[PDB]
Amino acid sequence: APPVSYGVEEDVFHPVRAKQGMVASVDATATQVGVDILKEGGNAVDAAVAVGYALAVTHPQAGNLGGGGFMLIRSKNGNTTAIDFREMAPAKATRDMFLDDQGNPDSKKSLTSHLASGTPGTVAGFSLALDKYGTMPLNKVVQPAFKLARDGFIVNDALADDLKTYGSEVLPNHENSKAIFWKEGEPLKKGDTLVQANLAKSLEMIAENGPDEFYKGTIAEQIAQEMQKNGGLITKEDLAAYKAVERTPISGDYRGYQVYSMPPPSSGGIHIVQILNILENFDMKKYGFGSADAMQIMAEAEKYAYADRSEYLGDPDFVKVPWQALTNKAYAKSIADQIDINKAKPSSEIRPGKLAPYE
Amino acid sequence: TTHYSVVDKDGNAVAVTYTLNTTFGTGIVAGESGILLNNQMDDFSAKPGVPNVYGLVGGDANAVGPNKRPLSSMSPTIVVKDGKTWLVTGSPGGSRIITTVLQMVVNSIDYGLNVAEATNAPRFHHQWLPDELRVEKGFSPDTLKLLEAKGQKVALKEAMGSTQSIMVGPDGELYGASDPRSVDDLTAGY
Repeated sequence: APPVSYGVEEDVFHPVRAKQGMVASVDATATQVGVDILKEGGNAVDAAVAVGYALAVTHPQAGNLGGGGFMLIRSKNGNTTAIDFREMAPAKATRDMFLDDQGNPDSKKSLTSHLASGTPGTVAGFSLALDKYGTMPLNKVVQPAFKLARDGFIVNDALADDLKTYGSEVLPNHENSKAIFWKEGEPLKKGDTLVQANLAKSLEMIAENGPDEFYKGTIAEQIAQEMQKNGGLITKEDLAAYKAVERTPISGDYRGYQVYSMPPPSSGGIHIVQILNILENFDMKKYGFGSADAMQIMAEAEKYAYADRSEYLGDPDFVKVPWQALTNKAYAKSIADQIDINKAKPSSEIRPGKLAPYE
Repeated sequence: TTHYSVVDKDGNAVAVTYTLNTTFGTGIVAGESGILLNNQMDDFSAKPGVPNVYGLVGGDANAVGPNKRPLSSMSPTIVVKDGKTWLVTGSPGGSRIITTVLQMVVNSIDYGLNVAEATNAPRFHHQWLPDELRVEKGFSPDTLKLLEAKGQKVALKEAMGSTQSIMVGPDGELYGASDPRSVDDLTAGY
């Protein structure tokens, strides 16, 4: 591996520089909430949870309380861990629940109906992390988001454009959703103020009673009712049974650098490590960025990885994932030998690899 | 989906990627809670061999099941150099998350690009099925002709991802970069 570059005055693109703390997010307001939290003495986890709650207000597109996700934490002392707060399918979920009368998947049911929802884990995930690795009480990291919800904030270009483009397809089709994000028959426009009184109440109750408010409190009741009255499956039992889970990160070594990422239920970590393992056999530096060869090699490596993804990946609590074989350097080497720098192998000739000799 | 990174004055780091799945999820708010509901169930394999919204496919491993967590591609990642946290990154993009994060790592380690350079560089992607080498605008016409000559099915498409990254110098200096692909994003420190 060649020497690293933190950036110099001659570069075309310059990174933002700071000497103490830093936050990078998709939203200016959320980023500033994170920075204020660090300035107030909170650690990375505290700031991270504050940002997560802030985005649930300022970036309804993806920031959320009703979704799920993953968190990677690495302490100054080197301890690296992963937090799995991915949604859980309802207890009443069935294998063929999304198939029509002809046995064909109905995208409408898995994307726009009340059946498309998994039990939310974001609130549980943030509390598990805050409690064990944070230093601030939940109420303090939630407050910034609470104010944004209660007092409102200005709709910017990103939100206005997303409401118009993606929001128009689902938001106006639900009375409660329309009452919040639509105004005078149209989506909120740039410059308008978005106040979310109901969300502020939910946030206030979570800050006051803790995560139980969401999973066993008034919020859980509101979710279960929304489902029960509209053909959904999430019940109070589902919410009461949800649990965020701390898992061991998936990791590898690439030219002396150690890479840590998410383990199953995520496929990300495994395949990033696998692909890096494949690329390690090539002098990537030599070819350089934007070079036909570098792209050829990476394109091919990727094919083999996604092929395996379709076969061996799933919720580790239900299926055994051959992560050792998939991240095995010998296996990666065998894939690397199949890579022709001058001819691409059709996805038709590529199938999930045989892992037996690496297990 | 959205990703954010954080590094504090003590050197602790956190990378978080979370989502409702599609933009605004189902678009359904849960009663008077003001909370939007995810459509994460689409991440499950609805039927063996049938692709989902992102083109991903599965079988028994990722089949729908009670209390089961649907497979995700989200990849909050942290790279270590000389025993210390060095790169904190991640990105949204469903199936493309893997290759986007991969490129951030390669750009940083192999090409020696600073975090902003790595972030603003063009991206390409291949997920086996469909069988196409997806690319953003930014690659040389000459380079692209070679790839097609090699047999790649180059397809110029929409911008991919939204990396929010932080690189940590061994001396503690922090370097950050927000993806230009997302208007109104920001990386800031103190």
